[PDB]
Amino acid sequence: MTDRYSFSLTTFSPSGKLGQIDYALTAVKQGVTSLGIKATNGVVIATEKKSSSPLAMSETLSKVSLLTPDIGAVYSGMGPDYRVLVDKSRKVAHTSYKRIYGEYPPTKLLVSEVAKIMQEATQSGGVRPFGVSLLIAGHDEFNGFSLYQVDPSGSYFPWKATAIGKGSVAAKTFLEKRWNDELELEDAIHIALLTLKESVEGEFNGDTIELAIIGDENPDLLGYTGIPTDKGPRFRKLTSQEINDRLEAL
Amino acid sequence: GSRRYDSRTTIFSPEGRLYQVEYALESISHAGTAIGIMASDGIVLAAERKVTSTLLEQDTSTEKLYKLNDKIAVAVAGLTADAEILINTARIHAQNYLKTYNEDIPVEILVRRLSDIKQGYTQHGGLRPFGVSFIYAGYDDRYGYQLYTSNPSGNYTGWKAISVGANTSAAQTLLQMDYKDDMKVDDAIELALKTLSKTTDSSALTYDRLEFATIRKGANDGEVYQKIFKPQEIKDILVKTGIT
Amino acid sequence: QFNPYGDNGGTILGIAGEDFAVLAGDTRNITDYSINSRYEPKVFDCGDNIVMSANGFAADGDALVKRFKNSVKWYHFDHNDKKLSINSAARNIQHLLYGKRFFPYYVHTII
Amino acid sequence: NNYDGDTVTFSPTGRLFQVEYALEAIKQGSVTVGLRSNTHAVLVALKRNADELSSYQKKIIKCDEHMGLSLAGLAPDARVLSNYLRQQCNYSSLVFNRKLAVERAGHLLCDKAQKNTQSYGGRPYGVGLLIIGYDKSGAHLLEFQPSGNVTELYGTAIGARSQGAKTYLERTLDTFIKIDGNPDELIKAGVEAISQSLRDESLTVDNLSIAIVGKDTPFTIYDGEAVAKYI
Amino acid sequence: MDIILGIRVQDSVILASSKAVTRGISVLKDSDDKTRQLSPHTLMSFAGEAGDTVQFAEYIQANIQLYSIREDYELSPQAVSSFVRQELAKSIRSRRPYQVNVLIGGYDKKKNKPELYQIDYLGTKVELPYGAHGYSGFYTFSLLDHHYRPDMTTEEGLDLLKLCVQELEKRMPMDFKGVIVKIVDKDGIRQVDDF
Amino acid sequence: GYDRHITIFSPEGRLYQVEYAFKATNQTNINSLAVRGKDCTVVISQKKVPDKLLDPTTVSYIFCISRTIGMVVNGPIPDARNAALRAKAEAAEFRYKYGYDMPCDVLAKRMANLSQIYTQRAYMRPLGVILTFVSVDEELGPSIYKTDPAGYYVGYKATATGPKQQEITTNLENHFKKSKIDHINEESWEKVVEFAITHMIDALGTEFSKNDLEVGVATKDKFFTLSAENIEERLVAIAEQ
Amino acid sequence: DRGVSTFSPEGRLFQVEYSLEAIKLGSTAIGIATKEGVVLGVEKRATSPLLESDSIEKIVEIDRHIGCAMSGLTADARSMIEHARTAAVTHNLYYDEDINVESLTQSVCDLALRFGELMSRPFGVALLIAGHDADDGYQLFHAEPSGTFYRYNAKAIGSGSEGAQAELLNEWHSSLTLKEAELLVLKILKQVMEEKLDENNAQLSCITKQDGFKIYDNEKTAELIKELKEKEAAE
Amino acid sequence: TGYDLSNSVFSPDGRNFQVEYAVKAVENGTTSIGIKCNDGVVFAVEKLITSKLLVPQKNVKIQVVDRHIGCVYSGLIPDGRHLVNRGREEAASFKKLYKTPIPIPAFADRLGQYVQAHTLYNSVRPFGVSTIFGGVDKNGAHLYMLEPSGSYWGYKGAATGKGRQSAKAELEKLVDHHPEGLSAREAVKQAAKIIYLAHEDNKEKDFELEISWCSLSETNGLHKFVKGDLLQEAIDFAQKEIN
Amino acid sequence: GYDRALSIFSPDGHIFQVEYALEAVKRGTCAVGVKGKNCVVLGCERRSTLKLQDTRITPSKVSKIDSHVVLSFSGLNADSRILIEKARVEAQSHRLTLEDPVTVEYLTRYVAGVQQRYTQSGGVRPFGVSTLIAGFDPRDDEPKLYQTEPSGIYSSWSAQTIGRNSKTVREFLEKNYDRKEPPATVEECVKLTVRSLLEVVQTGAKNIEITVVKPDSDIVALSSEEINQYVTQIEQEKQE
Ligand SMILES: [Cl-]
Repeated sequence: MTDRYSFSLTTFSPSGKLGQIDYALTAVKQGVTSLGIKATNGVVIATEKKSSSPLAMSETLSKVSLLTPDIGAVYSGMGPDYRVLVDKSRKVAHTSYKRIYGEYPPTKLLVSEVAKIMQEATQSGGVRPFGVSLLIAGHDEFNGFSLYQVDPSGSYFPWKATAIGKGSVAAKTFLEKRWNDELELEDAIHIALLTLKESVEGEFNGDTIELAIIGDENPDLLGYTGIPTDKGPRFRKLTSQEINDRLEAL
Repeated sequence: GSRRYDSRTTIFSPEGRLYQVEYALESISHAGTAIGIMASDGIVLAAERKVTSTLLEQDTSTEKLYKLNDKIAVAVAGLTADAEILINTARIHAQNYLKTYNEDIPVEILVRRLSDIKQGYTQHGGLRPFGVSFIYAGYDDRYGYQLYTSNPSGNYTGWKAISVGANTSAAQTLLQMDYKDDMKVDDAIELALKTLSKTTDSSALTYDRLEFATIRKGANDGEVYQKIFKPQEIKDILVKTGIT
Repeated sequence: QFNPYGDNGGTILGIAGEDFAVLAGDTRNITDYSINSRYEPKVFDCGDNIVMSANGFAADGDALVKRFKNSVKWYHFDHNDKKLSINSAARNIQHLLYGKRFFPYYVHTII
Repeated sequence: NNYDGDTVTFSPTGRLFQVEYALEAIKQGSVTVGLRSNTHAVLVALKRNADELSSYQKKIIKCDEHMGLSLAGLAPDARVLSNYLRQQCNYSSLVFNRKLAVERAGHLLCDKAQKNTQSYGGRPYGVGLLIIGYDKSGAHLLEFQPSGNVTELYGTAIGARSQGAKTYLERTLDTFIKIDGNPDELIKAGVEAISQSLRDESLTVDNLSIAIVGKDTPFTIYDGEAVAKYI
Repeated sequence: MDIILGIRVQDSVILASSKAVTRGISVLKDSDDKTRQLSPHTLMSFAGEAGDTVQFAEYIQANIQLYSIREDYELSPQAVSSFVRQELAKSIRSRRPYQVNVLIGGYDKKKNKPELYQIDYLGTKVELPYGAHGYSGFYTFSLLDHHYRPDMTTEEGLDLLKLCVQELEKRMPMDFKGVIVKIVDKDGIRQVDDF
Repeated sequence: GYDRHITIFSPEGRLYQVEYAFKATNQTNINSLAVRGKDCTVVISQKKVPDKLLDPTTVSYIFCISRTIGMVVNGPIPDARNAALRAKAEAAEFRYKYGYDMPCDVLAKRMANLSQIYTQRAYMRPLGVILTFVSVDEELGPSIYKTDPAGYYVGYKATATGPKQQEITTNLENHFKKSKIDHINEESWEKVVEFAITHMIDALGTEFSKNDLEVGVATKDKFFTLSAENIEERLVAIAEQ
Repeated sequence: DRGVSTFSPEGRLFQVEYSLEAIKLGSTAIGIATKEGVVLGVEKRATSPLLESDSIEKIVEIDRHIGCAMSGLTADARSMIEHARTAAVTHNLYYDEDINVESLTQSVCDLALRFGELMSRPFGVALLIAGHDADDGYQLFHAEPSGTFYRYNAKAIGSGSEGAQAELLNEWHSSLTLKEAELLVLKILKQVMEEKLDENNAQLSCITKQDGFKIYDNEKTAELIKELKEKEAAE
Repeated sequence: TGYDLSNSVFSPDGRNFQVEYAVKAVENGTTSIGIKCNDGVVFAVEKLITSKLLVPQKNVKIQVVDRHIGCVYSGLIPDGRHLVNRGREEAASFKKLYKTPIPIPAFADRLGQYVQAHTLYNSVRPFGVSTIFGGVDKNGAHLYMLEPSGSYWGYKGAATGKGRQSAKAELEKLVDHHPEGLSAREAVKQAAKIIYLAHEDNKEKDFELEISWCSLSETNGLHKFVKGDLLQEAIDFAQKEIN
Repeated sequence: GYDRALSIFSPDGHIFQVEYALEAVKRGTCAVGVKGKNCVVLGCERRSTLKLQDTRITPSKVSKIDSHVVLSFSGLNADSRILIEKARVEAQSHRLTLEDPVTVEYLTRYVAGVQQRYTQSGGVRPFGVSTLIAGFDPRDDEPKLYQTEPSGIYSSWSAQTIGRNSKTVREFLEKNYDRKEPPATVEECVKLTVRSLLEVVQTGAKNIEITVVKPDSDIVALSSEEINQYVTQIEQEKQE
C-alpha cells in the first residue's frame, strides 16, 4: 500500500510542451465564461450560473467566493478543483500572513500563494495539475484596486480587464472597445453585464448571473461597531434583485 | 503497481544526454528573449515580454526581472511559476548568509547553490526539472560586476554579454559583433535595446513589451544602486536611442 | 517513587582445580527479614560444560541466565554446532552486561 | 503472458503466475523425502554438487531440539524461513516455557509466505520445505509450498522426480506407519523411498543426508561416514 | 584552562593564553597551547569546560578551512566572528551546550586593520581594544584602562602584556604556569618563544 | 494510452477514470428519488432482492449517518459502505470538535472534497457511487444535497438518481411548474412519502409491493427508515384514492 | 519494464541470472586448497600499458586467517569486503576468538539477495573466499550474487573459468603440496589469459595456519614463473 | 485496452476486471456452505483427498474468530487465513474497548471494509476468496457471505466454490419446505447431504467432510466442531440420500 | 521517497545506465594527467564555440580538494560539483579525526566509493563524470595520479587522459612516455602535456589550461602567455 506514485506525472515532451498543463488549459476552454473589469474606484467580477438541473437550487452553488474581506475570486473550468483551491486559499491568507502580521495580505501576495499551490501540482509526485483558471479581484491600502489571472501552470498576470473560458476570445475583443482609464465602478458593472449577454444563451437575469464587486468599505456588513479603524469589507456580492434593476436600464 | 506510469525523468539516453533537460531547454527557446550586458561601470538587464494584450496592466507587472537582494537581480526565461519557486529559495539563501557572516553574499556563491538545486532534480527524486534559465546580474567587493547564466541542467557560466530564451543564436552573434571591453553603461543600454529590436519576432519594439534594469555604482560614492525601470522611463530611453 | 531494584540475598562461590571446577551456591531466597524459599536454585547448567550463577537481584539474575542460555543456543545455529569455549562465553557475557550500562543488571556473576 | 509481471496481478482465469514460477524453482531442486511413524519422524535428502571439486549443498536445517526441516529450491529463501522458525520456536520457549506445536509452525509459515503474494514490490519465496517434529501430540510431518499452502501428511516428497518416492510411500503406507520404537527401520524405509527417484546416480557416502526426531531423540542430522550404515 | 587575554594595537592583535592544565590536585601539563589557527590571518584562543574547549575549537577550524578551500578565499575576521557567535548562540539552547569562551584575533587584509572579538559561551559578541575571559578581567581591564593607548606599536603591546601577566602572577590564587604569546598582523601568525 | 488508467488529463482535458466511475453508479440497476415537504425530507429507493437465499432485511442502500442526517447511495455496495463509514466518522468528529451537529450541506461538501482528492491524486481511485444526503437542518430547513465521483455537489428542491433518472426528473419538473412552489405543500410526512411513491410509479410505469421499496424520512431532530409494514400501510392509502 | 525481483517462467530470478553474465566478462581468478594451505591467484588485465599495474587490487585481506579474490564488476566488491572485515573483527570483539571461514562466507552471502523495490540491484561480482580455522582446517568458498556458496577443493571464476575448471578437474588430488599448488595456478592462468603471463599482469597469494594471509611480491612470483617454465621443458 | 492489467482501474463499463479475475480463483476452489437455523448457524466444507498420504481429520479448514464466530472459505486458502487473522485482530480491539464480544453485523463490516480497501489501490491484489461466516450474538443468529469486491449480505443459506449452483438449489428447497425454521441438529444433517450432493461437480478425487456449528441451546452460543458420533450420524444420513 | 531501481542488469550482463554515463564522459572536454620525476601536471581542453566568456569568474576545470591534492574531470559539469563538494568535506573530516591530511589514494578511494553507491541505490542515476585526481601524500615526494569512472573502479596511472578524442591523445602518450625515464623536470612535463593536447585541441590560445602540482602543497596555475610560449616553441621544432 501507500502512495507509490512519488514521481512526476507532468513531464516535458520532445517538442518542449508540458502535456498535462496544456490539457488542463483545454479543460478551462470548455468551461463557462467568466470575466473581470477594473474601474478607477472598484473592480467587478462576473460569471454565468450554469444550472445542472432545474430541480437544483443554484443559490447553494457559489461560483464567486470571498477570500478575504477585500479579495474575491471567480473561475472557469472544473468546479470541484476550484472549491478546494478556495478552501486552501482562505487558509493560507491566515497561516502565512494574518497570523504573522495581524492584517490581511495584499492582493498580489495572496495571488502569489495560490499560484505556488498550483505550480506544485505541476511538479510534485503523483498528482495532476488543477483544471482551472482563476480571476482574483481585490484592494489593499498601498496598491489600490487590482485584478489578476492565475493559470494551471501557476503563472499570473495583472489585467485592466479580461475574460476566460468558453467565449473568451470574443469577450476580450468586446472589452477592448469599451475600456478606458476613466471608468467609474457603475460604468464597469454596465459593461460587465453587456459582455456577458453575448456568451449566455438561455435566461439572462439575476438568478442565472453571479456578480460581485470590490469597492467602498461597507460598515453595515461588518457586524459590530466601536473600533474606528475597522470600517468593513470592500467585497460585496450583488443580490438577484440588484442585478435585475440594472438590466432594465441596459 | 505504479511502475507502469513512471516516465523516468532522471535517466540517460543511449547517447549520454538527459532527455528531460534537453526538452526543458527546447521549452525555454520559445520564451521571450532576455539579454545581459556587463560594462566597466555597471550592468544592463533587458527582456522582452511574451506577446502582450492591450488590456494588460503594465506598471504593476513583473514577469522577467526580479530582485534577489540589494546587490543582485535576475532575468528569467521559461515558466514563471517555476522561476518564483527558485527565486524565493535564492532570496532566503542570501539572508541566511547575511545572518551567518554579517556580510552580503558573494554573487557566485548564490549562483552555485541555485544551480546545485537544479542539478538535484536531474539526478534523483523522479521529478521533472525546473523549466527555467536565469541571467544573474550583481556586484560584490571581490569581483565587482558579474554576469552569470544557469539552465535546467544546473550548469552555470560567467559572461561579458549573454542572451537566453528565443533567438539566442542571432542575438549572440550581434552582441559578439558590437561589444568591446572599455564599454560604458549607457553604451550597453543602447546595445541591449538594438539587439532585441533586430531579433524580436514582433513587428516593432515598444515600451509596453519590455522590462529593463540597470545595476550601477551611480549612487553617491562607493555604493551600488538597483534601478528597475518604470514604463515611462522605458518609453524615454527608447526615444533617446531613436528606436521609436 | 517506584524502586526497580531489590535484594534477594544468598551467596555463591567458585573454585578451580587442575582438571575440574566447582560452582556452589546456597538455596535460600529472601526479601528484607522474610524467607521466600528454602530451596530456589541459582546455579545452572548452561550447556557446553559451562555452569553460571548471577547473584543479587534475582529478577535480573534470571533474566541474564535466560539471555546467556539463549546466546549459547544461537551460537550453535550460526557457527555449525561449534562448542562455546569458556573464554568466549566470558567475553559474550561482558557485552550482555555492558549493554545495560546505564540501567544495570544488579548482580555479581560467576561462571 | 501479460499477467506475470508481478505477484499483485491475477490472470483472466484467476491464476498467479509469479507464484507458479516460484513453484517451478522447487521442481528443479534435488529430491528430498519425509515420512513418520507414531514414535519417530524422518527426513531423507539427496544432496547436489556443482562438480567433483565442490561440496554437496546441505539440504537439512535444525530449528529447535524438537523440530527441523529439509529444503528444495532457492537455498537462501530456506535460510530466511528457517531463521524465522528458529525465532518463533524460541519466542514460545522464552515467553511461555512452551515447545512450539508443529501445527502452529505450519500456520506461521503459511502467513509469512502469503504476505509476499499480495503486495507490490515483493516476490514469492522460491523454496519448498518438509518440516518434521515431535511435540505433545506425537510425531508430525508437514509440507510447505511458497503459495502459502501447508499440509500435514504421513509421508511425502518434493523436488525433481519426487513422484517416484511419493507413489512408493503411498503403497508402503500401512507398513511404515507402524514402525514404532525402531529408528533404523524407519530410516531404511525412507532410504528405499528416495531410491525410487534416482536416475543414473546412486546413493554414496557424501551424497546422502538423513535427519530424525522422536519420543526419546532430539532432532539430529547424519552426514558422511554416519550414513554408510544405510547404503 | 583559565587565563586568556587579548590586546589590539596599531598594526596587530596579540593573544596571551595560560599554559597549565590542572585536574584535581595535580597540574597535568605546563606547556599547553590553548589556541587554533582558523585561517592564515585569524587566530582563536579558548577557555572553559574540559573536552568541550578543544572539540569546539577544532570543529570551528574545520568549517573555516572547508570554506577557504571551497571559495579559494579567506573570510574576514568580522565574518568568522559572526559565524562563531551563531554556533554558540545555537549551542546555548541545545540538550548539552558548549561551555566554551573564546577570543578571536585577526588582521583584515581588505581594511588593513587589526581586530579583536570577545565571545562568551552564551554567544555574546563585542569588538574591543583589549579583552579577557574569566577572573583575569577583574585585574587586567582596570590596568589596561590606565596604560593602553590606541596608537601603540607591537613592542609596546608586548610590554603592556608583560605588565598584565606580572599582576596576575602576583594576585591570582592559582599557578597558571606562564603564557604562550602569539601575534596576528599583515604577515600572518607567529609565536613569541621567549616570554 | 495510460491517460485512461489513472486520473490525469487526456488531450481533450477529460478524466476518463472519473467518467467510468459514473458508469459504475448504475451497476446495481436501482433508481432513487428525494423530495421535500414543509416539515420533512423524504427519500425513496427501489429494493430488488433476486436471490431467494438472501436475508432481505440486510439488503439496504439507505444509511443513518447521524441522528439527523440520512444518506442513500447509487452504486455498488462495497463502495457504498466505504462512503457511509467515512461519513459517520466525519459527522461524529465534527460534533466533538465544534460543539454542534454537522449540517447536511457541510457533510456533503466534506465528502465532495474527499472525492475531489481521488480525481487529482493518482494512487487513489474514485468511488463508483453517487451520495444523496437528506435532513431537516436547524437553520436551512428541509435539505437535499448530492455528491458524485467528480467531486461536484449542489442543493436540490428535489432530485432523482439511477438508470431511469431522466424520466423521474422531468416528472418532478412538470409538477413544480404546476404547483409554482419549491416543495410538497403537505403537513404530515406520511402524505409526502405517498407523493414520492405515487410520482415514482407514474415515471417508471411499474407497480410496487411492500418489498419492492425502501423509504427514509428526515424530520426535526431525527432521521429514520420505514419497515415493510410501514410502507404497506402507505401503499394501501394510495390505492384507496 | 518489470519488477527487479521478478521470477522467470523457469523459476529463476532475472536480475540474478543477468548478473552472472557480468561475472563471465570479468578477469580470471583461481583458488586451490591443500593440507599445507590455500592458494589464490588472479589475472590483473590492465586496459592500457600506461596504467600502473600494482595499483590493480583484486586479491584482498579480510582478516589474518581469511583472504579473498574477486571477478566481475570489481567496484561492487568494496562494500562486500567492508562488511566482511567488520563481521570478522566484530565477532572477535564479541567472542574473543577467530570467526569460522564458513560463518564469514554465510555473512557475506546474506547481503546478496538484499535487493529490490535494500539496494537497487544484485552485486555483479563473484568472490573466492579462502581461509583456515581450527575446526574444519583449510577451506575455499565460491560466493555468488544469488546468495549461494559452495565449498571447493579448487575453483576458477571469470572469462576463462569453464576451460580452467576442466583443467583443475584433472590436476587436483588430496596430496598436493603448497609449492605444487602455486605452480598449478600459474600454469592454468597462463593457459586461459589473453596476453603472455608475467609477474606484472598476474598475482599470487596464500593463507597458511602459521603465517596467515600473504600477498606475494612481484620478485617471488617471477621466480615461480621461471621454475614453472623450466619444469614444462624438462619432459 | 489494458484496463484489466492493474487493480483499482475502472473499465469503460465501470468494472474492476482484477476483482472479477479474483472471482475466477474462487470458482476454482472446493465447495463450502452455511445454513442458518432456529437459534444459530451451521458451516460445512469439502476437503479433497489428493492422496492416501494425507492424515485424516488433521488438515482443518474451518476457523474460529473470538469464541462465538465461525469462518469458512473457498479459493486461495492462504488469502482466507490472512482475512481471518485480520478478523481476529478486529474482534480483539472491539472487545478491548467495548467489553462485549463483537456483534456479527459489526464483524461483517470489519471484514467488508478491509476487503474493499484491497480494491482501492494498484499496489495490492484483491482477495482470492469468498468467505461464509456467522454466529450468535445478543440479537440471535446471523449468517453472512463476503466476496472479493467487498460485497456482503445476510443469508438464510449460502454457498460458494465449484459446486455452488448445485448447493444453492438444494438450499432453496430447505427455505421453501421449512418456513417456520430448521433445528440445529437437523441443519447439521442437511449440511452433510448438501456437501455430498455438491461433490458431484468434483467427483474424480473422493473427499473428507468437515462440519461446525454455533447454537444458543446446543452449543451454548459458542463455536464448536462436530466430531465423533454426531459427525458419523451426519455422514450416514448423507450416504442414505445419494442412493 | 522515490525508489525506482534505475541502474539494473540487462540480459547480456550490462548495466546500461552506467554505460550511458560513460557516453556523457566521452562527450565532455578532454582532460589529461602526466606525472614526472618530481611533479604531476593536469591539462584541460576548453571549447572555443564560446566567445564573450568571462574567464575571471567562470568555474575552473581543475579544482583544489585540499592544499596538496587537485581534481579535474570530464563529463557533466553540474554532476562534478557534487563530487568535488563531498571530497572537500571528507578532506577536512580526515584532518579532524586522523590529524593528518588525506593520501591521494584514500581521497580517490572515497570519490570512487560515492560513484559506485550511485550505481546500486534506488531513485538515483550514476554520475556522468570521470575524474583525474593528482597530488602528493603528506611528507612524501613521490608523484601520484589516479583515475575514477562512473562504475566506481579506480586505478593509478603514469599518464592518462579522459574525455572526447581521449583515445587519440592516449595513443600519443603511449609511444611518447618512457616508464624508465619520466619527464625529469617541470618544463619537460608541461611540454609533453601540452604536446598531447595539441594533437586534439585546435589553437593553443585560450583553449588549453595547465596546472602544476609539486610536493608540500605547491600548486600553481599557468597564465595564457606562459602556456602560449610552450605552444610557440613546439610548432617551430615541428617544421622539420
Ligand atoms: Cl475538506
